[PDB]
Amino acid sequence: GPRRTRTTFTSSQIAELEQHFLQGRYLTAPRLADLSAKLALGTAQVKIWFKNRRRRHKIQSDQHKDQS
DNA sequence: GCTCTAATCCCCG
DNA sequence: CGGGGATTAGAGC
Repeated sequence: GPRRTRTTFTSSQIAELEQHFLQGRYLTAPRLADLSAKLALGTAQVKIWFKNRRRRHKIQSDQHKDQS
């Protein structure tokens, strides 16, 4: 990683990220360009957030597995 | 340095 | 090409 954490989030980036996510729950170039302009963050951080969001979701649900 | 955890390097499909 | 499993490495305490 030659220079990780070239960015640091806040509640305002999570507020954008989540509200433009709702309109396209998977990334593409257009989803990623549009969020990059609005958050005022690189297109690489948008990917890295969508990825981190799925991991946080499915981690917390696996810790709450059930059975029948 | 431990801790927080978003970011990093290889794989899945 | 992004999801993403498992681990690395910078921001904060």
